[PDB]
Amino acid sequence: TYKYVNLREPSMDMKSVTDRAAQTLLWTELIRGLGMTLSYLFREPATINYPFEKGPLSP
Amino acid sequence: SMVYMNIMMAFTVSLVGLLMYRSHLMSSLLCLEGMMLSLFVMAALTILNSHFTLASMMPIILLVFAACEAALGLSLLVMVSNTYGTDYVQNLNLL
Amino acid sequence: MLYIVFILSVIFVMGFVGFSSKPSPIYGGLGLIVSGGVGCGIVLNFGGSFLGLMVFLIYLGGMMVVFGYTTAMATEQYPEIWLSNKAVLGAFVTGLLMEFFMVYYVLKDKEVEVVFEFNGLGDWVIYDTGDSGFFSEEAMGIAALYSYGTWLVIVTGWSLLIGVVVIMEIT
Amino acid sequence: MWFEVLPGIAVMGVCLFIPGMATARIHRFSNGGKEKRVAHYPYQWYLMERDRRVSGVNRSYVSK
Amino acid sequence: NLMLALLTNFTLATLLVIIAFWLPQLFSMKFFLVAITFLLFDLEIALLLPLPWASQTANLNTMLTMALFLIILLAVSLAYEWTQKGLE
Amino acid sequence: AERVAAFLKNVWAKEPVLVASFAIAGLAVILPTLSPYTKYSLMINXXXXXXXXXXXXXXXXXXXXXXXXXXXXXXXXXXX
Amino acid sequence: MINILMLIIPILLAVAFLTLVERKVLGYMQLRKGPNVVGPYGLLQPIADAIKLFIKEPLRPATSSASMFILAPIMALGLALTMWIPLPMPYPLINMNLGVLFMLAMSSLAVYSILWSGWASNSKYALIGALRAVAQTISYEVTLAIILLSVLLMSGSFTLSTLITTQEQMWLILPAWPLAMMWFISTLAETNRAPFDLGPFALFFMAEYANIIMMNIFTAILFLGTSHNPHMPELYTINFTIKSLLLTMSFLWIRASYPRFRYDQLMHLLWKNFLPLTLALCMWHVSLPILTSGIP
Amino acid sequence: NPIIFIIILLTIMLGTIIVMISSHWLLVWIGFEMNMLAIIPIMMKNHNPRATEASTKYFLTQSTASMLLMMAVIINLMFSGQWTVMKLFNPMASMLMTMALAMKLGMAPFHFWVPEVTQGIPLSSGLILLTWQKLAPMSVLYQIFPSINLNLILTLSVLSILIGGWGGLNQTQLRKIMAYSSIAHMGWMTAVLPYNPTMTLLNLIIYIIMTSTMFTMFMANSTTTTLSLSHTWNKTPIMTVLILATLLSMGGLPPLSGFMPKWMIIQEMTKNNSIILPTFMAITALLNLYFYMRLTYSTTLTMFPSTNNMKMKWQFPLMKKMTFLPTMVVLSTMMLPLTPMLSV
Repeated sequence: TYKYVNLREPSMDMKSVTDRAAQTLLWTELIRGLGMTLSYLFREPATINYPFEKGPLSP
Repeated sequence: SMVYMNIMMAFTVSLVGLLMYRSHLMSSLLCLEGMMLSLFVMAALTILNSHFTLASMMPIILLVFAACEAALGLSLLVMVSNTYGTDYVQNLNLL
Repeated sequence: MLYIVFILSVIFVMGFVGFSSKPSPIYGGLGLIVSGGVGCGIVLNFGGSFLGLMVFLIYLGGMMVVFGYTTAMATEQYPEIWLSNKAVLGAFVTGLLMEFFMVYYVLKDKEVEVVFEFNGLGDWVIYDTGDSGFFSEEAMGIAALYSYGTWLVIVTGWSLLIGVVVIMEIT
Repeated sequence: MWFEVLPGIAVMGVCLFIPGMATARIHRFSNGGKEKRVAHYPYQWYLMERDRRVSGVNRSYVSK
Repeated sequence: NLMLALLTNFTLATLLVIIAFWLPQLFSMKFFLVAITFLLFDLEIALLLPLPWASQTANLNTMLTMALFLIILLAVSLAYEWTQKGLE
Repeated sequence: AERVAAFLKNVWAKEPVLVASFAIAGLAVILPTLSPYTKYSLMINXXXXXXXXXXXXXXXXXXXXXXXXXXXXXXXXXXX
Repeated sequence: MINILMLIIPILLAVAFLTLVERKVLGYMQLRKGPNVVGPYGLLQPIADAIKLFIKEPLRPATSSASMFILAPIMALGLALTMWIPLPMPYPLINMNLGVLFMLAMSSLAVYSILWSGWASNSKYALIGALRAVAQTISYEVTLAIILLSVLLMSGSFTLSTLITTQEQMWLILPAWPLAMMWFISTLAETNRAPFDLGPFALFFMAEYANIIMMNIFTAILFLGTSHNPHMPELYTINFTIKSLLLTMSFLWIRASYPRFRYDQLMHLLWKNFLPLTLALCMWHVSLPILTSGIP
Repeated sequence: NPIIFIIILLTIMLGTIIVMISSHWLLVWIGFEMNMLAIIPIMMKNHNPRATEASTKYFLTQSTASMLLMMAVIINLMFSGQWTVMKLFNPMASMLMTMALAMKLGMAPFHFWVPEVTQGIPLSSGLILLTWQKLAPMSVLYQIFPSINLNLILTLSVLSILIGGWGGLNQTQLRKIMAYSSIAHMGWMTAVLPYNPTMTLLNLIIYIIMTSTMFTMFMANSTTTTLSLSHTWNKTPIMTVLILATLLSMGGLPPLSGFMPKWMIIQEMTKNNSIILPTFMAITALLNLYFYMRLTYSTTLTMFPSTNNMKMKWQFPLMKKMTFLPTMVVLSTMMLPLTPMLSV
């Protein structure tokens, strides 16, 4: 069916090169990766304590 | 005078340590560090008690060169363990 | 209580005995931490804020740490007790008795010496320094400067260029 | 939620709160005026020595 | 006191070891090149250490050319580390 | 250009952090020579005394007065 | 002199009560519940770990070479606790003649703690991995000295008390923008287990987590400050703790969010890439007090 | 070893300049260490099991030696105070100073490393450097020749020609013969230092040129007496005439340049009323000649080293000054009578 995993050179000239260099010079995407866990911290966890609460089952 | 009497005695112990060898080769380079350590105390006190200001930089330069011999001579120690099994003063071929 | 530097000088020699004697590079290596750390106090007591801490940074936290690698790189032989070995205990006991016999002669002031110089007491005269300087004080208070000694900076930089180039060429 | 996390932070707002306050509040009992003098260099060290000489006997830092 | 402050930490550290000890009853030479370069760089750091505490009384124009000079050669030593360092 | 334009975008693409190692360190040598501000900083460094000033005996001297505030010598008052 | 005990006992509690923070804050990152059964919110668990490991847990040494193995935790805990002494705080205990030189010295000697542990085991199997752990700490200490000097050359001498006074209106994060990014990464090398990871074994936990708080505080002196206020010690004590706690969250952020960088490519991030960057900024920080008047 | 090998060789050249132009006692310590870090790589070069043993023996006997010098430098702070390389002042400091210099030049009790280090070099270019390195600590001795006690300097000169005059007799290794030829000539070096400072530096001018010509004649590979034997008949025959001429000048013989230093060494010593010491110098000088005499029998006699393998192609070595300097090494007797004054 074909889907292709390779990007085949995202940077070409001037504008497309600098932003691909900016993420490697400092971080940016690591700070963006930091934000993924940041919002994940605030949302309520699905946890069941066994001696009081019980997990889902079936007939 | 009084403080110098002990570190001069400490210098002679480190001097004999260089001249003494029993099987191991690593002790000599350890004694080279100790010899430069004993010289560092002797140099500092003479400039600190009898003020110089300009000459107080000289033991700092001496501190740098102490490590130069204790690295470039220390690098040769590893080369013995590449040719032979382990470092030994007993293991020598030259006549 | 009376002496400050004189007590530390005895511990300085005490750590140095395991160098004339041969207690293996493991226990012999441990001596430089004991003699070095106490050896800073001998330097620090008369002054020198920068120069006193340079022993901790280079001699203790650089020199012997590289020596920690080489003990594992060459001659490890699994660390052994330094008491069971022949002549090692004999060199250790004779090493301390050369200095500890002089310690007994410190009492009643004057002590016998191989050198021509006399020791006497020197407790208050041990420092032998007045106040003198106040603002930007001490000769070791401004210990190092790039000015005046311009030639020394070039050769030190040159010698440290040699070390990196040479050691890479040997291996 | 945060109501579980915050007691873990509040206990750190007590244990780490100690070294800051214990070093500061001790100057009331030890010194007269809640202050400890810094040595730095012999200029400030000599001023500490002459203050004890200027009718203080045992005290190092004392007013008048 | 500095001597009283240092010894209190070590004596309490030794006591924690005895608690666990007394109470209960029933190869590769490529690492070496990294270690050596640590020592040789730190000595250049040792020469470059005085900078914030030294530059107060001395002339700036005489120092500026000499202060940068040590850092330049510290980069030249790293430039020799680019011409085949190894697999490390 | 054969080296100016060609060896610029390739350096930004392959090993991009090496651009900063030459540009920042390079300008650190150029700036203290050309910019007219370095001369001011040298004057204040020499004007601030480390030790007590020495007194000279007065025998036909110009621009030297008493310790009180008067128009004598240099005395730095550069920028407030 | 009673204040020394008021800087060991609450500090040992801070390393103990980290066990709550190190898996509850880390827990909500991973959507799991941390401590809950033991205490009201798990406050009884940190002290319960001490009773488990110290008293009842026995020893089984590999060889026990006379002095070693029972000397390495003394060097581990001793050097970690002595680092608290030169700290400026609102007021420091026995202020040194030069501050940061004592800070870099006791951290460089803290390399021995992982060195003597490698010599404790008789086997060759452990020492190769032990020397690799030394390489993680020894290499980053080269740059740690450089980035320190660039902050110092901007303003102030080596004394830690002068570093608070220079930050009166604005933080040092803004003038040292790329240098502040370095201290987030370089501190994690000292056995934090976030970019790279390797009875008496329990004592190493009490020493390694102690250095984590130590690097959090030391970053909050070199880069943070906000206000001084000598007349009011109340305002400084509360404001300093919040700033240090926010950096403690970022230390546990890297541990959960990001995988290990490999040992070989740890020497490609540093040395190959970081050392040319740090020295170029060091070259820049030499020129700064000369270009514009900035001398303490 | 590409371009940077010249830079490594340049730091030895620059290292001696630091020793030459100096006023500070710690500056010469830097100057000695400039040589320490720069000779070892050329001592290794190809990396051999014999080269590893030689370089470690070269390091340990010389680094500890310079460390004794630093003690005498620090005694110059305890006593006399000033950091100047003019006088040694203290007799206590001179005892550790002269012995540190003896570890590099005196040789009489410190020769032990020389025959093993000189043999251990895999290349002919490394042989020149050890004969050139001896120039560096001679500059130190020329500065502090007064105050130092002559009783324990002249013993380092008398005993050195004795051990040098016996230590080459049981040696067939060509590098080893030249190693003991150093110690034999070093006795003449540590004899003019108490008696008139001039001509001591001219002794170096004669020696260094004579030794540099010697090893450059061994650019056609030879390591033993039997390997230098096959040179007259199989290899170039006219080349061995220059080897003969240089070896004859190495010993004390009048129509050659090598006798011209031996002139003033005795001449200045006899002026200081000493006759019993220069007599002992002349008799021990005969023992030096014997090594060169046996080595000239590889050039004069037949000795039968023909071999099956023969060379037809022309030899092209380095030869920096292997044509201009042997002419000065063969004949300079009439050329240099008043030249003693020109050097110093």
